[PDB]
Amino acid sequence: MANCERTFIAIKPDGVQRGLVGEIIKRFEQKGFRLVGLKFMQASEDLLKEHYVDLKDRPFFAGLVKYMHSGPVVAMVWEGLNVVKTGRVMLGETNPADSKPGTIRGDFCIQVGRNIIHGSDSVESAEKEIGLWFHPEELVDYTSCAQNWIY
Amino acid sequence: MANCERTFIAIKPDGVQRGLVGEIIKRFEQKGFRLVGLKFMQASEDLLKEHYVDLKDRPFFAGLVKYMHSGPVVAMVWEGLNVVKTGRVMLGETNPADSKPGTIRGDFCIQVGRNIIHGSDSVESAEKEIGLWFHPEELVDYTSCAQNW
Amino acid sequence: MANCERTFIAIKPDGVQRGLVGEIIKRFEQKGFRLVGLKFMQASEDLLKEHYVDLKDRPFFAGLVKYMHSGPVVAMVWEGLNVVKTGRVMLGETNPADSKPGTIRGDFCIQVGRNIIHGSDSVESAEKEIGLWFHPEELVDYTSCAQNWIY
Amino acid sequence: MANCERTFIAIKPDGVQRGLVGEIIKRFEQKGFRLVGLKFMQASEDLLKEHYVDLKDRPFFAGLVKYMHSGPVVAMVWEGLNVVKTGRVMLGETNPADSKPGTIRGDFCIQVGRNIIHGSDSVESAEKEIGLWFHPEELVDYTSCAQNW
Amino acid sequence: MANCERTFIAIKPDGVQRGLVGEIIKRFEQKGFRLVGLKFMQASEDLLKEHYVDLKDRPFFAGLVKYMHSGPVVAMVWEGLNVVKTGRVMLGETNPADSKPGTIRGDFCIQVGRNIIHGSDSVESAEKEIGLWFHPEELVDYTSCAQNWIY
Amino acid sequence: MANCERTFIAIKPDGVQRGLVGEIIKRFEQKGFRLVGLKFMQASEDLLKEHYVDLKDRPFFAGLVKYMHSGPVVAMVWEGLNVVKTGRVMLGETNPADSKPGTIRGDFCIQVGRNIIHGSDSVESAEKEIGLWFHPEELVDYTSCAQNW
Repeated sequence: MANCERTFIAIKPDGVQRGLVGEIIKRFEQKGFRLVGLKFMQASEDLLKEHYVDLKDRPFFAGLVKYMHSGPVVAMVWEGLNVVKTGRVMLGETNPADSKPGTIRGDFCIQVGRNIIHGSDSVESAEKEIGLWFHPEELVDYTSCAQNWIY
Repeated sequence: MANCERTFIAIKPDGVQRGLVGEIIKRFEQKGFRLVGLKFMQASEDLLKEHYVDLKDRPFFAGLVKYMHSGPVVAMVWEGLNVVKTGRVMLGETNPADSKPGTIRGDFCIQVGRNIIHGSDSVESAEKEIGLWFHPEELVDYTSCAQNW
Repeated sequence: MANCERTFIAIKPDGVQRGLVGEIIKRFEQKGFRLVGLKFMQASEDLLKEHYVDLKDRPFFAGLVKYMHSGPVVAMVWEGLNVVKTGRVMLGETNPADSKPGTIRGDFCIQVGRNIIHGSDSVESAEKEIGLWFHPEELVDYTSCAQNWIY
Repeated sequence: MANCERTFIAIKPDGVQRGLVGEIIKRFEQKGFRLVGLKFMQASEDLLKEHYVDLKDRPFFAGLVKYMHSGPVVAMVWEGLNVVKTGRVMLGETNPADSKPGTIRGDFCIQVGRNIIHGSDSVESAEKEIGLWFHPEELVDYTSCAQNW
Repeated sequence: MANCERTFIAIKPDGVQRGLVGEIIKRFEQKGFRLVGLKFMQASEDLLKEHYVDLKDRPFFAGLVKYMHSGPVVAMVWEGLNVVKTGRVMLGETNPADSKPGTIRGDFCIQVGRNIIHGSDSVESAEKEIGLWFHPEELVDYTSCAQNWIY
Repeated sequence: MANCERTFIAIKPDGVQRGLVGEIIKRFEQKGFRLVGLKFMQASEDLLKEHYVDLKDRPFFAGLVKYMHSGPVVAMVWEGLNVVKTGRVMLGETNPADSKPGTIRGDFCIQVGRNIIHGSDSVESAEKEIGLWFHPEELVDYTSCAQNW
């Protein structure tokens, strides 16, 4: 079903450092989304280079990979109706001056470069990102959506 | 240092089910403890059996394994000074009738059998539980404590 | 006065089931609105049929009445300046994909059909709905607005 | 079953006045207890008198009725296992100087006389209070406990 | 730096009376702004007259000064990137019917005249207002921004 | 009246640092206590020395002054009935291992030395601390208690 849609959400090293892991997870929880993947990791540069490949050229890339490599990240896969579209809305617009109070970036980050959180911008982008961060065994299902989430 | 003590907290299937994961995590972060391991898994019978092996002959064993296997759980290693003893106080005492408001069990569970959460009861149980539930490459430490451990 | 305006808010069976009654009431409370009616009820089909009469024809009607009949609802009357207009804003837009973080539907529901909450869309609609759900004795006043709330 | 025990909680006029209704409700929901009765009323003298009838000869009787009548209150029946005993712990002990942070009185009231909230002290007081404050058609049960009661 | 920008925020007597001081401060805190001034005061009429000088003529002025004089105010100076622009956003639009859920006025005030909170609308206006409410000694710095905040 | 008792709470540099000021304030407001003094300052050595003068010969004196001076703190006078005794309960006992979840230390500090917060331990310490940290024109009272004090 469409209610088997999945999105990738990462909490970057400053989100963790500022003790926001509980608060962020809790927001998805009370929305009514289902957790299907959760993992705490030190991301390899390889992974980060691949993740940020579309920007492998721009000047900021090096320091950006460095930031993400610099601390633990929380990797998450959340499941539910329009979870990609709604998920971006819950995060707020990427720019931390356009982010409205009540969204995550809205209530919580100021710095545009070294922010708190990432979200998939499309269903395609999510599948790509879930592939990259998660092995298929680390995705637990029990929502009988696993048999529908094929592409 | 003594500030490198680690303890293991599990959120049992009901806790995940009831949507209490973030809340539970929030309490530990805001107390000041360091997250050094966090995963979402379906516990295997082989793991659950090894984990509860001191109870393997009690009559409720099979059903307790069946409970813990029945849904995904969240496993966690937290770090800090007296994090084991302190973590036991934050959950509240094992029996959710003796549990006090302000603790996790106090605020959140009613049933004694299927309850919300588990925490290590000793540094030794912690070492054992931790190694049982996490491969050592799964741990993430940056706190310059990893060496001490 | 205009500050004797009243609106009807219902928490539907899933709002109750998901343990959101405290959180929803508390939002009106801290806004500075006054509670003048609160009641926990199993709605009769008659009541629900009358409530949803404008849609007594559309296909979804039957299952919609069924949902509302299927569990306890919390009925509320809140009082205060522009409480109808502001009340809809606090709920968010009815569609759970347009609902912004920080509103009730925003933070809390995903499913468009079986949602969490209802609010009056007009002062007329409120009077109609308050009539329907509440007996005049179940409206407690102590805000000296009872003598002004005549239409 | 024992999981069909009901208890009565009232939020006295100050509690409503101070905007604490939702918060108070939130604590019971999140503990896991079932709401099976909830109304907003002006308590009558005739009801308040019958309710506090064990105190009808103490010197403060009249004024205590006058307090409870002076503003609308929120009445509630909650359901669950040990909900009476457990509900007493969540409010904190009757005297708001012995009350502990994390309990409702602890977090919210200062004055001993006019305080925030009332809870039943026994299954018997609960049955009595409940029937006194609610007609039985006012209760809403779906939890397949209604029969047990 | 631009990250030494400062804004003035006042909590008016009703914000205090309604016990909202913790909640308001906490919102700036979790945003990631730095407190550089905080003071609890009974404002002189002189101060208030000067503050509200641009409206020293309009009819509402007298009662408006009276309100602000009528109770304790909390005066605050917060520091950080775009703290003036972001600060207004965190407050919500000044009119309490346009204020969106999730902002401070949004979640918390209804009355347009006697509201909860004030925020600077510009960097100029902030400097003016900080001058007026704060002596330079009451501004504590420890963010090494004091040496940059010159105009 | 007895409802005019004042007590002094300081938030030490770590508390401000960790972003806990609002939260801490929220607890006192929501309990019902009146804010009658609130400032954000760098404490001087001369003040900190006078404040901790009963400890001036212990070996940790110098370093404790250095801690309290190392960053800005938030000073507060709160008003109400038993606000000193009650305020001590809300913080939790001085040693953050005996502290209970639901109290401020319980929920928020781990380290015993550098901790989050201070509260007066007696009406007399309160009077002394208050006058030490606040000039009397800095206090704001409207509660018709100012006279009583």
